[PDB]
Amino acid sequence: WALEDFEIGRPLGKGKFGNVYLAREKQSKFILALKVLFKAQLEKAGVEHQLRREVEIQSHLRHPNILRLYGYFHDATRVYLILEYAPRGEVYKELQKLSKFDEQRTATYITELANALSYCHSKRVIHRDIKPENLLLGSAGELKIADFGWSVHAPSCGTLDYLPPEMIEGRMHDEKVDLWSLGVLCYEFLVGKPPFEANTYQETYKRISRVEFTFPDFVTEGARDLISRLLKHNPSQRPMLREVLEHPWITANSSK
Ligand SMILES: O=C(O)c1ccc(Nc2ncc3c(n2)-c2ccc(Cl)cc2C(c2c(F)cccc2F)=NC3)cc1
Repeated sequence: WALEDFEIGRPLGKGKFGNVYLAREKQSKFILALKVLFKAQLEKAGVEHQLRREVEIQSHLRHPNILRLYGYFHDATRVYLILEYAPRGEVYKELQKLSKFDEQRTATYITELANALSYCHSKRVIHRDIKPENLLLGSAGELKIADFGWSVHAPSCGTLDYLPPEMIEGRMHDEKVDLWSLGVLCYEFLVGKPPFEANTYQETYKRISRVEFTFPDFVTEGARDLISRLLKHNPSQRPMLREVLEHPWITANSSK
């Protein structure tokens, strides 16, 4: 695999630590997304074990709702990451443009996530980094999990918003950590922003540690219940996916 097997299209993103361009595999005209990385910024951060370890995990996962990593290859000074391309764009931007999502749209995204996660929780992998900007949209408008920068094996410093008390209180945690994010996320899908939002890192900790959230009046009781069930402080109180997938509100509003 050489960078000359591909035809770079329009840029879709920037980082940290390279760029993501549209691209067409020359011989098969196969459309995809290609992530670039400079070995320079790589060792300058030393996170090379992660890249190898993250690419490691993602490369061995199969799900309609999990963005696929076909392959990769490095050259003179670059690292190349051959990724599945998501036509409809990023869920984050969408939320930005619409402000929030009606119950039907929210309820379905959750159902798709629940499966993708139910799946990960059986391959013994925990995402832990579920957040809008980690979600993209398939051409059919369906949800796709994109990043694995953290996702680890278990039972086992950035944005504190989607992390549960255990993660934050440096405590011992497991697969139920993702069920807390699903709650937070659900809330954001419906409210327009996270439950434990704060102008300061410090005070978010407090809001999250003490599980302090309230709903806007417009939030329906069907939702409030689910979210509340999902945002239980004690990881054991956190329901299990099946139950989530089979919650009244979920069923009464989902497409799947
Ligand atoms: O603006 C539009 O109209 C638009 C934007 C994007 C798409 N599609 C798309 N499909 C697949 C990927 C990406 N984007 C993508 C794009 C940019 C960047 Cl900075 C990262 C990635 C990723 C990614 C990743 F590796 C880690 C974490 C998150 C990721 F999102 N990986 C594949 C369609 C339309």
